[PDB]
Amino acid sequence: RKRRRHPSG
Amino acid sequence: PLESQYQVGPLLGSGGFGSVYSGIRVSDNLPVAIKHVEKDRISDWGELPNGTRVPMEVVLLKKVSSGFSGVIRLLDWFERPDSFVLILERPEPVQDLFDFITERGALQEELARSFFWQVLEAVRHCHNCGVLHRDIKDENILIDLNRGELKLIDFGSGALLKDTVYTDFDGTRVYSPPEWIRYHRYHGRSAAVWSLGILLYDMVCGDIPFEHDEEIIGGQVFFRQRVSSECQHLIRWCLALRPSDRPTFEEIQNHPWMQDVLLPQETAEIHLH
Ligand SMILES: O=c1[nH]c2ccccc2nc1/C=C\c1cccs1
Repeated sequence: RKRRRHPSG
Repeated sequence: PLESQYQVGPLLGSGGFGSVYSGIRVSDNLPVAIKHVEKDRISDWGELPNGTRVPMEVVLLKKVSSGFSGVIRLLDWFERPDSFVLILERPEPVQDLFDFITERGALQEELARSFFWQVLEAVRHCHNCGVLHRDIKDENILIDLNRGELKLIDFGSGALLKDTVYTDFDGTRVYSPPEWIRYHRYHGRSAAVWSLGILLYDMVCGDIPFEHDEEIIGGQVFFRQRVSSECQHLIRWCLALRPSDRPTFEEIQNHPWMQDVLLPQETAEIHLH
């Protein structure tokens, strides 16, 4: 399954 | 003047944290990272002892950058008309922990234990210095591949640590705790411990457990990889739905799963070299 970054700030 | 003290190399990344370039201090060829933050994008401001108005990120970095620690240290900073420029340590060679886990998959528990231990020590250092990071995640952890040392980055969502409730949050939602999702309220240490549970699951399973609000508040941790019973217990304890049910940093580091941690040099020689 798709692993992704998650934006913050 | 910034333009003459540093030679600027390639862009390393950009996002909510600003734009970060590789650099070298011309004084002694020291490797640095050069972070630019636009003034218009700075949410929280703070004051130095001199009274100079600076981004909160500079205040927090100054508080944690004294002495050695598992935090990327602020070496200098400059004000420009429309931006601030931060000069940060640059270990070499380096890979952030998000990319490391993407490439390696779920980490052996011995390696996850060593990484997690160092993150705990770094977060303890921040809290001892009066600083709450508020965005602990694999993306914000750099691995010094030759020394086996982990370094926290990107304090741009952080705050001064306090004992009263926080009602603002600009960190990463999938690492944020259910009391934030439900009530827009959290306390600093117990929210940090929740994010550390997310991080530890991420290490030992190869990705974070929750992607949706309903999963964050649901309180059910399904393990998608083989994980030892002791490690599962620590993760589930960090991910307790009620904040007061979560462990303190002391209880985490005294947990049976955390015992007999490798040294950083051993970690590098066994797992990184
Ligand atoms: O504070 C930082 N934020 C970054 C965001 C994106 C990409 C790189 C970043 N590097 C930083 C610091 C230090 C580094 C040392 C070695 C490599 S980066």
